[PDB]
Amino acid sequence: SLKDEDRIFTNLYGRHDWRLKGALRRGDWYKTKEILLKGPDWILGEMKTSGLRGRGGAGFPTGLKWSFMNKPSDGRPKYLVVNADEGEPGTCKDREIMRHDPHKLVEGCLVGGRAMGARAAYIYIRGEFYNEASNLQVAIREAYEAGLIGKNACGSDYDFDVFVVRGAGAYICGEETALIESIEGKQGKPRLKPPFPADVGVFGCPTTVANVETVAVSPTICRRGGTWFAGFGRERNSGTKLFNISGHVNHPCTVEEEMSVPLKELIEKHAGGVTGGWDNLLAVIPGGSSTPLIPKSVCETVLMDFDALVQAQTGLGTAAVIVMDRSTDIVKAIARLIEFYKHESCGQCTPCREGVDWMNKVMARFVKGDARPAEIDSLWEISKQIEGHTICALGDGAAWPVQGLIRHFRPELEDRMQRFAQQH
Amino acid sequence: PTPEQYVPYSTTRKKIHEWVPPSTPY
Amino acid sequence: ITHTGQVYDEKDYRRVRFVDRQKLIAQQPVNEVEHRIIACDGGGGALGHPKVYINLDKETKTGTCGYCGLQFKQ
Amino acid sequence: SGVNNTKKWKMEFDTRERWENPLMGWASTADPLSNMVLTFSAKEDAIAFAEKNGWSYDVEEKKVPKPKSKSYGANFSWNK
Amino acid sequence: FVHRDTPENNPDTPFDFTPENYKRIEAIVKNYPEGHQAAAVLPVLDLAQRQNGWLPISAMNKVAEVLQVPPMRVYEVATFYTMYNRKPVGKYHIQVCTTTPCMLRDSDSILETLQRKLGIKVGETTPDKLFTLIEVECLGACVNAPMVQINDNYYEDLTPKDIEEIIDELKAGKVPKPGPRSGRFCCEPAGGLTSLTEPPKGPGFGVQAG
Amino acid sequence: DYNTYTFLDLNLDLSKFRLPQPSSGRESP
Amino acid sequence: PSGEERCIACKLCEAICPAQAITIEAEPRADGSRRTTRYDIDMTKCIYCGFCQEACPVDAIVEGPNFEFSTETHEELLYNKEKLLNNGDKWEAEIAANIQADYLYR
Amino acid sequence: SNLIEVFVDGQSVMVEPGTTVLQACEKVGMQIPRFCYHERLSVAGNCRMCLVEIEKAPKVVAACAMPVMKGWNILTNSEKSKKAREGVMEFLLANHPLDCPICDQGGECDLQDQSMMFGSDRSRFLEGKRAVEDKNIGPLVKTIMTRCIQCTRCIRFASEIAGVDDLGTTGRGNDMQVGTYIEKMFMSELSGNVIDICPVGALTSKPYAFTARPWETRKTESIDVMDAVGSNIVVSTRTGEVMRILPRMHEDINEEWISDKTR
Amino acid sequence: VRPRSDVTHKQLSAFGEYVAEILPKYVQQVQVSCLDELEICIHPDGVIPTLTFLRDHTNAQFKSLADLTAVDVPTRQNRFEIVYNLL
Ligand SMILES: Cc1cc2nc3c(=O)[nH]c(=O)nc-3n(C[C@H](O)[C@H](O)[C@H](O)COP(=O)(O)O)c2cc1C
Ligand code: SF4
Ligand code: SF4
Ligand code: SF4
Ligand code: SF4
Ligand code: SF4
Ligand code: FES
Ligand code: FES
Repeated sequence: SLKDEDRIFTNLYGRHDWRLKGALRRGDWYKTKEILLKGPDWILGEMKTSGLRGRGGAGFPTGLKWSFMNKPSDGRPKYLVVNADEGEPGTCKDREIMRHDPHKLVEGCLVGGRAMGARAAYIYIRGEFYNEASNLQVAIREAYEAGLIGKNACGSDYDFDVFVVRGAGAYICGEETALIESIEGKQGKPRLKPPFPADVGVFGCPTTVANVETVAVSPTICRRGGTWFAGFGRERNSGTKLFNISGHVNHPCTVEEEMSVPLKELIEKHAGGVTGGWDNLLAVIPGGSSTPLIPKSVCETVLMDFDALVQAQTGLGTAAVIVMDRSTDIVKAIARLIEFYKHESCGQCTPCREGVDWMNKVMARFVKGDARPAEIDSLWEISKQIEGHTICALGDGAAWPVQGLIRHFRPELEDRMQRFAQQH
Repeated sequence: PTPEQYVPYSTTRKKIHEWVPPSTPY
Repeated sequence: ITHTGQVYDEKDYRRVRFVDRQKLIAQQPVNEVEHRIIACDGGGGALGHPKVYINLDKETKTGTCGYCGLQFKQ
Repeated sequence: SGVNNTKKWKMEFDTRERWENPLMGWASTADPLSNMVLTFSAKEDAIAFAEKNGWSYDVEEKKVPKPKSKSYGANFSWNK
Repeated sequence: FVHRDTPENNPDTPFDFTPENYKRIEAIVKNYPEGHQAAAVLPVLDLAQRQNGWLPISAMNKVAEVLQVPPMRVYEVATFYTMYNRKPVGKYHIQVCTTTPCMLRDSDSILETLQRKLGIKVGETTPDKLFTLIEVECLGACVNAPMVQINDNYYEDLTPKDIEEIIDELKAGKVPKPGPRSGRFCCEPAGGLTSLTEPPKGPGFGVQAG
Repeated sequence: DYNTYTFLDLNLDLSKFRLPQPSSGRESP
Repeated sequence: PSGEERCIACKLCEAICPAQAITIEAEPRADGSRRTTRYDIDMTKCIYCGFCQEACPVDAIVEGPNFEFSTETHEELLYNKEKLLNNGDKWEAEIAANIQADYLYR
Repeated sequence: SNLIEVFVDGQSVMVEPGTTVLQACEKVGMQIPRFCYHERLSVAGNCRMCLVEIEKAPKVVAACAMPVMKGWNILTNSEKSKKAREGVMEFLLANHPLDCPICDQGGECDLQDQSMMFGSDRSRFLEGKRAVEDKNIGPLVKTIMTRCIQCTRCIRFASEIAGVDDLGTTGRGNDMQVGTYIEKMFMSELSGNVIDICPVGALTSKPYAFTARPWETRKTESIDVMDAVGSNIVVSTRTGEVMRILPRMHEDINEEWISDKTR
Repeated sequence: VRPRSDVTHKQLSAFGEYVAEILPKYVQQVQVSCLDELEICIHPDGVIPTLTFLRDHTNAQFKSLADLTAVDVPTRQNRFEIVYNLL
């Protein structure tokens, strides 16, 4: 599977100094100058060969993504935006990187810029995490002191000035076009994609956005080479990823295990075991709230890699595993996720604004069982109207859990329908 | 279940109002 | 005289007509409610007005369904 | 914002007296050709109708919205 | 989402960044790109919130003034984000995560415990003005599900008893242990861990050649 | 282990290590 | 029932009148509500189609049961809002019963 | 040169670079249904009622927004782009208060017609509706804003055509209400245009509140005499008294806008 | 959806060509509408000839005149559109 010798993030769960001294001891900032000296090209070949997929909600080939803003500058400073907003529910994945191994992030940002000529990078850590940022800020201060970051980084002529931006409790801020607008200081509402972020981004200057995990692994991969990373996985879903297990399991934890490992093994080797026995598994949410939940019979068969999941009709996403024993009212579980999205969508687009509120009202009635059985496929149809028509992906995300509940748990919802009709 | 003729008329008002000449002579 | 006070006048050339021939919600209590928003079928559903939902959200103003003129006291 | 009523040419006769009616206050008109608006597909055909029917005509050229350049990316420009 | 003049909250309410605060304000301005100050409205609005939790209409007006932006521009930012409070809040503003990860593991019970001790319903503030309870959504840190963020404290993995205990420390005395209250080391598996046992590999270990 | 003004003050300190930022070149967007 | 006349001057009863019989002009009553200053059904113009009964959203204008309203003078047949409202008050009890019987059908 | 050749259903209307999907449809001759897009107002994409289906493409595109590319075929009357309108109109109408016989933009509604032409025959929103709180934007515009389809045209005009920059969106979710956060009247010339530009009858004219209904109004095209710009205007007369004066477009003089004084 | 019987659409189309070939001289346009109706259009001079062929032809006997009408398209140079419907 994965050996400690072969691990990208090697300071998880603390136990070690998050400061530069400890980070250096661990082996961070190694020949960083040489890396930059290798030249932006060399870094993207590394990432490309690495097959590092985006560790964010949606995995886009890192190499290509970074490559786009590798086109010649048109007189506007290129920029780096690192989304440190851990918005996805069930995902404490990133919080760990910054809190425990921040300096890795710092170097990653530097390596990141060299890859795309960003004078500076801005890290949008969610405002909720006030404590988390301070630590990161401290580490950054130290790196400037070391000369690691700032003018002539590591002596290399490259000049990089990293920043930390306060989030303000919005899941949508996380979106790529909306992170920018929050950075820009306007309301956090995703812009459209046709002018892509590379071409126009933060402050209308070439900009690129990466999940903090994606920025963090790039230096280790650069130093340790693309092949190493490439070997651990299969085809595209190739790489080491932090997988989180939260809910109805013996030991919730963020493992860090290698990718494409059997769902069972992940929750078996680590995570203790499904609380109450593997057979007490009403369903598994593989990528977090946005991805559709998969019921037990499908799960062990399938494993956690993006290709395998899309075959399964679900998304690897943030790889946040939320598990539901046979002791849970799923109709109400998914219902609160729709409540999670009505309290959160920006309302900029018509399909998400009214559609997500419409499903919330129907879902609440479904939990009570007040609604008739015919309404259940009605919500199917409302779901796909929202799925393909939304300006951003959150409407994409709201539709999928609804679709999953109807797809695998249609008989249970009908019974809740039946239960209320009987008592009158 | 166990003189009075309705005279028709317009119920709207004056609409266009003309300018009253000033009663102050000049 | 009438609703919009039609007053064919002492000098009009139309008041001639009547010669020898002749020519509530404010009183309605404010419907107190518990919910922020309330409906107003007009009373009787199909036999009322197209149902509208009024926002009695500010005690400052008693919502008035544009159809019944009924004031609702939050 | 629909433009389906700005397609065909129409020729309309000049407006005339609309005095109030004393008994009921209804509008009253003495001009027969008032409500008549004939619709003609092209300017040339409408001009022909006026000439053979002997009515005077004063044609107004169609004015169509000028092409306007729009692009979502352009307003995102902090510069301007 | 509408503001109405009230003696307690009006432009009349006095607000001005402390000499120390104003200093902070500029620090924010240069962090952002030159010629760009508008981008700092949020960070600044946050320091107005740091100054005073209420952040009344007067405070937003000043923010727009200091940041020379359309005032509405600040009003829109304050309304969109839940982090900013446009109403006075209690001293603690206990925020309970009640979304799927936390729902699982009974966050509601924790809510009940909190409500009981505070003798107040969710979304209501104690007359003591030290406590204000709100049912917030995913606050991150799910591996530790039972959770209640208190002014960033982010206590984690809490059992109902711990919650009341925490309130006790806050109710009369110093703050409780910032962070989780369980045997698990951070987000290590509850009883110990089964990963990263090997000592950290040496700098340059298995470094790809050149 | 941090007071409310820990971050901003830290950021003020970070200024000793930052180049003069660039500008779009206008008085106000 | 409260006493507020049902018509809210949407004026589509005027729009669908085949004979051009109904003439409606309106202005906001001081209450701020919307009411018709003048509502004139010319019964001699009217061909009693019953579409107005159909069209009204609040169902303010109804085809009342009485058929015996023959009048000595032509002017009496022209009806303003006050005659129709008075006609409405006189026959409201039967009109309500009639609408009660036929609304399920409509 | 600079003539992208794109097929609007096969018409190969060659357009200049940067032509938006919608613009190509206009040139070929069609008119993609649309709520948030005004020609002289910035593209916002809020409604997404204009979703069309470029051929051989997985998702439908935003007409007002996608710059048309080379080789595209903007299938407009496809089986998909109609489910992309039959399902949006489902949403705009769901939270809408049905007071169409109050809404004096009765026949002047770009939302009933588009519903009657690009919408569905019936509703499935068995749930409850929302309501917002009517406020005062001034003595000319009556904002019965429970009507608002959050199309952000006003916030644009009030910032782009007129420099008021006051109207703004407040909040998120289904209670985003586009009204001044504090009650400050929208006092500016060019103010009344908001009426004409809001396709919904949420905010309409207060003097011309309920005096008429548009089918009746006989429309005579004339010239503004209040100011020397000589703005073109249409005087809407019913039974012989003027009921409203609203702008008519003159590219050079008043391009769809008229002053607060002359209306 | 109306119960269209393609059987008709074809047979009437076929007659439309038949007539078009039989009287090349006066028939300008012939079309069977989607409403399953044929509307031969003839030059005004063909009024006598086209009718007579339809009244007295074994393969097309159109004995009675249902109606003679004239729509008026003012735009059209030839204002009136005399329409003769035959059974
Ligand atoms: C509603 C919404 C919320 C999102 N939240 C996050 C987030 O909290 N963190 C994140 O990295 N990406 C988030 N994303 C995805 C980003 O927009 C972007 O696609 C991703 O961060 C790209 O990172 P990668 O290229 O490293 O995969 C979100 C997307 C949507 C639609
Ligand atoms: S979907 Fe439409 S509404 Fe929901 S967030 Fe993305 S943009 Fe805002
Ligand atoms: S009568 Fe019914 S329809 Fe005619 S106006 Fe009054 S309300 Fe509208
Ligand atoms: S019945 Fe009602 S609609 Fe029919 S004509 Fe008389 S008035 Fe017009
Ligand atoms: S806007 Fe006024 S008219 Fe158009 S639909 Fe909504 S209510 Fe009916
Ligand atoms: S008010 Fe009219 S214009 Fe302004 S947003 Fe609501 S709908 Fe669009
Ligand atoms: S849902 Fe409460 S923190 Fe993950
Ligand atoms: S018009 Fe295309 S998005 Fe509103």
